[PDB]
Amino acid sequence: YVPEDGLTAQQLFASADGLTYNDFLILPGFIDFIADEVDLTSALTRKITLKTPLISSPMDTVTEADMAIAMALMGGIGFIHHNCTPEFQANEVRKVKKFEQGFITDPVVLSPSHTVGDVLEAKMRHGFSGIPITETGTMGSKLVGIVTSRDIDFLAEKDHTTLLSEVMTPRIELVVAPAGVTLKEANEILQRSKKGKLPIVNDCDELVAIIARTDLKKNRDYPLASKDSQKQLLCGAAVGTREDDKYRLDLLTQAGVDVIVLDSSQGNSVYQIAMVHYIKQKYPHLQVIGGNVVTAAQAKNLIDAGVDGLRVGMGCGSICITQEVMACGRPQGTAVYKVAEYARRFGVPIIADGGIQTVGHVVKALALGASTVMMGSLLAATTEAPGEYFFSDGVRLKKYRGMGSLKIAQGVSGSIQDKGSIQKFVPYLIAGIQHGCQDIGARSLDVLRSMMYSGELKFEKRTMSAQIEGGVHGLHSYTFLPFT
Amino acid sequence: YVPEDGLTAQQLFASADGLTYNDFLILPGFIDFIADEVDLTSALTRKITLKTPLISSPMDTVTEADMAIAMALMGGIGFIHHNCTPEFQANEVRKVKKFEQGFITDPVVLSPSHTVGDVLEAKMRHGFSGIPITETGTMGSKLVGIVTSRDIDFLAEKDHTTLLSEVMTPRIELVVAPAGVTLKEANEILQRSKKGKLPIVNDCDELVAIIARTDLKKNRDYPLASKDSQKQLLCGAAVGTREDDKYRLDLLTQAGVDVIVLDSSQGNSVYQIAMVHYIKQKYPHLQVIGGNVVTAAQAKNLIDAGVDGLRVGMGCGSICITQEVMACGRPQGTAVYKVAEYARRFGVPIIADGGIQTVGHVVKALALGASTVMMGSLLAATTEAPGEYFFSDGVRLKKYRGMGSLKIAQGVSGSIQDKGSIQKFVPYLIAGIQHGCQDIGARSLDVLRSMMYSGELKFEKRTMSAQIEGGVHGLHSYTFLPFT
Amino acid sequence: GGIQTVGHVVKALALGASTVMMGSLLAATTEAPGEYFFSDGVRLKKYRGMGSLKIAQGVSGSIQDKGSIQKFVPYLIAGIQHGCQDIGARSLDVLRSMMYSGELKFEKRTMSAQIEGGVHGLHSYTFLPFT
Amino acid sequence: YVPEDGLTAQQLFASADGLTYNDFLILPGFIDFIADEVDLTSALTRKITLKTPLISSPMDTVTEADMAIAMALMGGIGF
Ligand SMILES: NC(=O)c1ccc[n+]([C@@H]2O[C@H](COP(=O)([O-])OP(=O)(O)OC[C@H]3O[C@@H](n4cnc5c(N)ncnc54)[C@H](O)[C@@H]3O)[C@@H](O)[C@H]2O)c1
Ligand SMILES: NC(=O)c1ccc[n+]([C@@H]2O[C@H](COP(=O)([O-])OP(=O)(O)OC[C@H]3O[C@@H](n4cnc5c(N)ncnc54)[C@H](O)[C@@H]3O)[C@@H](O)[C@H]2O)c1
Ligand SMILES: Nc1nc2c(ncn2[C@@H]2O[C@H](COP(=O)(O)OP(=O)(O)OP(=O)(O)O)[C@@H](O)[C@H]2O)c(=O)[nH]1
Ligand SMILES: Nc1nc2c(ncn2[C@@H]2O[C@H](COP(=O)(O)OP(=O)(O)OP(=O)(O)O)[C@@H](O)[C@H]2O)c(=O)[nH]1
Ligand SMILES: Nc1nc2c(ncn2[C@@H]2O[C@H](COP(=O)(O)OP(=O)(O)OP(=O)(O)O)[C@@H](O)[C@H]2O)c(=O)[nH]1
Ligand SMILES: Nc1nc2c(ncn2[C@@H]2O[C@H](COP(=O)(O)OP(=O)(O)OP(=O)(O)O)[C@@H](O)[C@H]2O)c(=O)[nH]1
Ligand SMILES: Nc1ncnc2c1ncn2[C@@H]1O[C@H](COP(=O)(O)OP(=O)(O)OP(=O)(O)O)[C@@H](O)[C@H]1O
Ligand SMILES: Nc1ncnc2c1ncn2[C@@H]1O[C@H](COP(=O)(O)OP(=O)(O)OP(=O)(O)O)[C@@H](O)[C@H]1O
Ligand SMILES: O=c1[nH]cnc2c1ncn2[C@@H]1O[C@H](COP(=O)(O)O)[C@@H](O)[C@H]1O
Ligand SMILES: O=c1[nH]cnc2c1ncn2[C@@H]1O[C@H](COP(=O)(O)O)[C@@H](O)[C@H]1O
Ligand SMILES: O=c1[nH]cnc2c1ncn2[C@@H]1O[C@H](COP(=O)(O)O)[C@@H](O)[C@H]1O
Repeated sequence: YVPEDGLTAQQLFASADGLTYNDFLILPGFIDFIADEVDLTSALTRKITLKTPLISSPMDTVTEADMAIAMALMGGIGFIHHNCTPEFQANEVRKVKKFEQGFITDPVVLSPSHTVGDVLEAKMRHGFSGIPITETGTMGSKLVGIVTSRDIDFLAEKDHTTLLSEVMTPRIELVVAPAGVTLKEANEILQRSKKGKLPIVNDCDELVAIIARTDLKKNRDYPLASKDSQKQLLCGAAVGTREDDKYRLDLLTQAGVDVIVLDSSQGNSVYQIAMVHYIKQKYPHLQVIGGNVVTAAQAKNLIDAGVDGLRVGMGCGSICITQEVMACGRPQGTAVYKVAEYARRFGVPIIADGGIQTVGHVVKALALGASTVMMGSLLAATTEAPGEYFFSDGVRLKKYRGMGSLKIAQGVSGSIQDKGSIQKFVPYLIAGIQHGCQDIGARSLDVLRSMMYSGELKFEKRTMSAQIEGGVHGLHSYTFLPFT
Repeated sequence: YVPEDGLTAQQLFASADGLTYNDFLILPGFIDFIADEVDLTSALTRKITLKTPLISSPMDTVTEADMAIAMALMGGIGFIHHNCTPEFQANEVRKVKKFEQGFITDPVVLSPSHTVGDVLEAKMRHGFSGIPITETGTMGSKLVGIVTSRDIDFLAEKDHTTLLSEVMTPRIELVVAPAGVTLKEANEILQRSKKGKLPIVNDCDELVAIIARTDLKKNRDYPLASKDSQKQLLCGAAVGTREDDKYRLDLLTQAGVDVIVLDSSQGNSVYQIAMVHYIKQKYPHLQVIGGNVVTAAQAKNLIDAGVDGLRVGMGCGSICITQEVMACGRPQGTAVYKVAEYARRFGVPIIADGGIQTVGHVVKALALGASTVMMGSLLAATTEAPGEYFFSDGVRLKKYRGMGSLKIAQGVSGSIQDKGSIQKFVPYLIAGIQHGCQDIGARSLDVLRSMMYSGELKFEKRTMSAQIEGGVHGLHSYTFLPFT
Repeated sequence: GGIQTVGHVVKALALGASTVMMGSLLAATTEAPGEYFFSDGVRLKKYRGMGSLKIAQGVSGSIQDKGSIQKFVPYLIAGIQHGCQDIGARSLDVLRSMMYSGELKFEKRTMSAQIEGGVHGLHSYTFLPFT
Repeated sequence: YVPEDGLTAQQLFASADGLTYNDFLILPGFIDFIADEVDLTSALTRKITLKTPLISSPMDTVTEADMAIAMALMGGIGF
C-alpha cells in the first residue's frame, strides 16, 4: 500500500477560487509504452472527428486560405474569419476545398477552336495546368483531347494564336476509364497506366469527371490530413448573428463549408439562439458550433437550441479585453472544467478557446475535458498567416490584432515574432502533446480524460513561488530553440 | 552656364582625412531612361564576368552549398569557406556544381540484375530520380532501359526485391539522340519529344551521356544565373596559405572549382606570393583571387605574382577586430578608391570586401571603382545560411561569427535577425542598386565608373549632423518594411 | 595612462615610447590587491586612483576580473608581436626606426571610421580573448 | 613605381589638432618572417633594460608584492 497523493480535478475546482492554466500541475504516472503510440484523434463536432486536437481561430490575422489549407493538411481544421465580404469569404472557402479532389466533377475544360492563349490564361488565373478539351467546351460533350503544361513549355511565346487542336493529345491516344468505376479501381487504372490524368468517360464517350496523380501524391505525402467522404479538405468559417448574415451563410454553404462557428463575445442571447434555429431549419446537414460560453447555465439553452459543438472561453484571449470593457469573464481552467463536465452528458464536444500559450497549456486544456483546443496567437506569425512581414526593431514581425479591436474597442493590436511554416510547426506541437500524454501515462486523449473523470489523474495546486520556480529563473541570459 | 558643384573623387580623397562610406554622398544628375534599363554586368576576375555585382563572403556562417547555389542562381557567386575538412569542402563544391548540367557525362546508372531497393537507395542518397540502366551497370555498355520516379510510386513497399527489368521502359520504347549532336539540337529533340529525358547514344548503341528537362526548366526560370561553358553553376572556394593546403587545392580542383580566393588577413607576404606562384604553375587554367590588400604598394607585388583579381578591405568587417588586435587598417572608402585607381591600369578587377550594410553602401562601393562587392553580414541570417534558427529574446536568430573569432581572437561572434530567402532578397538589392544608378543618371555600372574617373560624377563631404539628418531622426517609433 | 587595448599598446610603442605603463588592464587580475566582491551578479575588484580621496583629483570604480597575470601577460605579448609583424617590423627598435626615418606611414581616422573600426553590425556578441 | 600613401608621423602631428590613440592608424607593410621572431626588448632607464614593454602603475589597487612578482616573472617590472 502506498498513500494517495494529489487532488482529483473535482477536488481541485471545488474551492471556487478561480484557477487557471498556470495555477496547477498534473502529477506524473507510469510509462509502459513509447510516446509515438499516443493516439490524438479528437472530436470537433458530433459528426466530425479530427486526427489532431489543434484548431486555428477565425480572425483577420489568421486562417486565410493558406492557413486553413496548412492546418487541414495536418489533421486539424481552419475557421475562415468573417471580417470580410460574403463573396470574398466564399471564395476563400472554395479555394480551401479545391486543393485535392479525386473525382473533379467541375474541372476547367476548353474546345478545339480555343487557342494556346486560353490555356495560358487559365493557368495564370487558377493554377490548374491540365485542361480536358471537348467539342462544345463543356462537360456535356464528346471528349477530344487533353492539353497540359508539358505541351506548352516548348512554345516560342509568339505562336500563342495556335489552335489547341494542334497541341492536344487526340482522343484516340488518351487513356480513360469507364464511368461508374469506384475511386479505388480508378486510382489503380491511373497508377498502372503510369500517366498523369484519367478523364472519366461513359458509354456515350463524353467527359464526366477527371482524376489527377498529384492528388494521390499529396495523399501519400500527408497521411494525417482531414477530408470528407469526397476526398477533399475540410473547411470551416465564422458568421455573425445579424439578419443580413443569412446571405453570407447561403453563399458559404454553396461554396461547400462543412462546419459553421457562430461568432460572438457571449453566446447566451436570443439573437444567437434564433440563428442556431435558422441554421438547423434551412441546412439540416450542416454542423454548427455555438458561441462563447463559460457556464453550465450559459450552455444549457444553446444545447437545447441544437448546437453540435460548443466553444468555451470568454474574456481570456491573449488579445481579448472583454474583462476590462465589462466586468464579465471567467478564468480558463475553471471555465473549461465546468462547461465540459456538464457538456459530456449530451455528447456535445467542447473547444477550449483562447489563453493557450504553450504545449503545457495545450495538454492541460485537453486534460480538463476539452475535446479539441482552439489557438489564435501561437499561429499568428507563422508564414501562412495573412499579411506581409515587417521590420520593427531589427526584427521582422507580423501584426496580430483581435477581430473586434477597432463604437467600442474590445480588443488590442500588437505584433508577434515570426515562427516559420505551419507545416513545420504543427508537428512539434503534436510531438510535445504526445510526450506530455506519455509522461502522464495515457494511451490516448480519450484515456487521458477517462483517468481524470474517474479520479485516477491527480493534480496539485501550484503557488506563486512554484510558478516562478516552474520556469527558468537562475540564468543571466538564455535561448530556447524549440526543434519545430 | 551653370556653376560647377561638388568635389570630384580625386578632390574628395586628396585631403587624406580617412573618409568612409558614411562620410560622403553623390550629387544627383539627370534621368532620360527607366531604372530597369540599368545593366549591372560586373567583372569578377580577368576571365570571369558576372551578371550582378553581389558576392557572398567565405565564412562558416554563410556560403554553404545552399547559399552558393542560391547566389549563383541570381547572377552572383558564392565562395565556400575553408574552415572545414578538405573532402568536406570538395563535397560542397561538387554539390554546387551538380545542380544543372546539360550533358550529364557521369550520371547514376544501374543494371537489370539490380532491384527496386537500389533505385530507392540512389534516390534517398543523391536525389537524382532518373537512372539509365545498362548491361554492365556503367557507361561503357549498351543501353537497356530507364527507371524514374513515376515507375516507383505505385509500388506497395513490399516488392522492393523486384528486379529493375520489370519496371524499366525497354530500350525499344525509349527515345534517344545520336552522339555528337550539339546541345541546342539535343534540347530541340527533347522538347519536340515532349518527354522527360534523352539518354544519348552512339553508333554502337551504348550510353554516352544524358539530358534532363528540369535543367532547361531551371534555365527558363532563372535568366540571370551564372554558368560556365558546360551550362552548370559557377562555384568558388577559399584556401589558406600553408604547405598543407596543396592537397586541399588539388581536391577542390578535382571537384571542379572555377575561382579560388586566397584567404588571409593581410595579402602582402612571401607566404601568399609563393602560393599564388604555385597555383599559377600547377593549375594554369584556374582563376586565383589575391588576399586582403588596402594599398597600391600592397597590391603591386601581388599583381606581379599573378593575381587575377584583388580583394580590398582590411580591419573593416562588421565582425573584424583586426583594427584593435593590431593598429593596422584603413577606412573602406579610402581603401577602395586608392586600390581601384591603381588596379585599373593592369585590368585586374577589385572586390570591395567588408563594411557593406545597406544598398547605399552597395552603390557607393560600386561608384568608387570596385567592380564587384563582397558581402557577409547582410546575407548572414537568410534562410540559406548554414545552421538553424534559435529564439534568443522572443525572436528567432541565426548565429554570425567571424571565421577567425576563435591563439588570438581576431573576430567576434554575434547574432542576426532573420531575412527570408536569398532568392527573394537578392532581387531587392538589385532593384535598389539600379534605382540608385538611375538617380545618379548612369546607363550602367561601367558608365557609373567612367563618369567618376572622368570627373563627371561629383561627391560632397557629409558632416556628422548631416549623417544624423541623412537617416530617420524625428520619429518616436517606426518600422521599415523593405519589399524584399 | 590611457592604454585600454593591445592596439593602444602597439600605438604607444610605435610613437617613440620605449616602454608602456599600464594601470587599468591589470586592475582586476588575481594578483591585484584586495578581494573580489559581487556587485550585480558578477565578482569585481575595486579600482581607484591613488589621489581620488582636500581635493579629489581621481575617481573610484570597479573592474571585471581577468584571471592570473601569469596567464594574461603572454596574451598581451602575443598581440603586440602580431601587430609588429603585420606592420613588418623585425622588432620594436626597428618599429621606431621606421617611424623616425619616415618609412612607417599613418592615416588619420575620422569618427565614422572609429565606429567602423570596431564591432557595429551585431545584435549581441562575445569576445573571448585567449589570454 | 607605386605612389606613396599615408602621412608620416611628423606630417600627422604637424597640424597641432590634438590627436589621440583612437584618431589614427598605421598602414600595413610586408611580412617576410613569423610573428614569434619579433624581439620586444625595451629600455626602461639608461642602465636598465627589460625583455617586455609592459609595466604596472604604482597605485593602491595594483602593484602589491604579488603583482610586482607576477610582472617581474614575465620580463616586465612592477612599481
Ligand atoms: N472570444 C472572445 O473572447 C471574444 C470577446 C470579444 C470579442 N470577440 C470577437 O470580436 C467580435 C465582436 O464581438 P461583439 O460581441 O462585440 O459582437 P456581436 O455582434 O457578437 O455582439 C455585439 C452586439 O451585437 C448585438 N447583436 C447581435 N445580433 C443582433 C441582432 N440580430 N440584432 C441586434 N443586435 C444584435 C448584441 O446584442 C451585442 O450588443 C466577435 O465576433 C469575436 O470575433 C471575441
Ligand atoms: N578580411 C578581414 O578583415 C579579416 C581579418 C582578419 C581575419 N580574417 C579571417 O580570419 C582568417 C584568419 O586570418 P589570419 O591572418 O589570422 O590567418 P593567416 O593564416 O592568414 O595568418 C595568420 C598567420 O599565419 C602565418 N602563416 C601563413 N602562411 C604561413 C606559412 N606557410 N608558414 C608559416 N606561417 C604562415 C602568417 O605569417 C600569420 O602570422 C582569414 O583567413 C580570414 O577568413 C579576415
Ligand atoms: N484521386 C484521389 N484518390 C485519393 C485521394 N485521397 C485518397 N485517395 C485514395 O482513396 C483511398 C484512401 O485510402 P488511403 O490511401 O488509406 O488514404 P488515407 O491516408 O487513409 O486518407 P483517408 O482515406 O482520407 O483517411 C486510397 O485508394 C487512396 O489512394 C485524393 O485526394 N485523390
Ligand atoms: N488550381 C486548381 N487546382 C485544381 C482545380 N481542380 C482541381 N485542382 C487540384 O489542384 C491540383 C492541380 O494539379 P496541376 O496544376 O495539374 O498540377 P501539375 O500540372 O501536374 O503540376 P504539379 O502537380 O505541381 O507538378 C490537383 O491536385 C487538382 O486535383 C482547379 O480548378 N484549379
Ligand atoms: N540541357 C540544358 N540546356 C541548357 C541549360 N541551360 C541552358 N540550356 C540551353 O542552352 C542554350 C542557352 O541559351 P539561352 O536559352 O538563351 O540561355 P540563357 O538564359 O542565355 O543562359 P546562358 O545561355 O547560360 O547565358 C539554350 O539552347 C538553352 O535551352 C541547362 O542547364 N541544361
Ligand atoms: N541529385 C542529383 N541531381 C543530379 C545529378 N546529376 C544531375 N543532376 C541534376 O539534378 C536534377 C535531378 O532531376 P531529377 O531528380 O530527375 O528530377 P525529377 O525526378 O524530374 O523531379 P523534379 O525535376 O524535381 O520534378 C537535374 O537538374 C539533373 O540535371 C545527380 O547525380 N544527383
Ligand atoms: N490521360 C492521359 N492520356 C494520355 N496522354 C496524357 C494524359 N494526361 C496527360 N497526357 C499527356 O502527357 C504529357 C504530359 O503529361 P503530364 O500529366 O505529365 O503533364 P504535367 O503533369 O503537366 O507535366 P509536369 O510534370 O511538367 O507538370 C502531355 O503530352 C499530355 O498531353
Ligand atoms: N527518354 C525517355 N523515353 C521513354 N520513356 C521515358 C524517357 N524518360 C522517362 N521515361 C518514362 O516516362 C515515365 C515518366 O517519365 P518522367 O521523366 O516524367 O518521370 P519523372 O520526371 O520522374 O516524373 P515526375 O514528374 O513524377 O518526377 C516513366 O515510365 C519513365 O520510365
Ligand atoms: O478583438 C477581439 N477581442 C476580444 N477577443 C478577441 C478578439 N479577436 C479575437 N478574440 C478572441 O481571443 C482569442 C484569441 O486566442 P489567443 O491565441 O489566446 O489570443 C480567441 O477566442 C479569439 O476569438
Ligand atoms: O574572424 C574574423 N575576423 C576578422 N575579419 C573577419 C573574420 N571573419 C570574417 N572576416 C571578414 O570580415 C568581413 C565580413 O563582412 P561584413 O559583412 O562587413 O562583416 C569579410 O571581409 C570577412 O572575410
Ligand atoms: O587619483 C588619481 N588621479 C589621477 N590620475 C591618477 C590617479 N591614480 C592614478 N592615476 C594615474 O592614472 C593612470 C592610470 O592608468 P590607466 O590604466 O590609463 O587608468 C596612471 O598614470 C596613474 O598613475
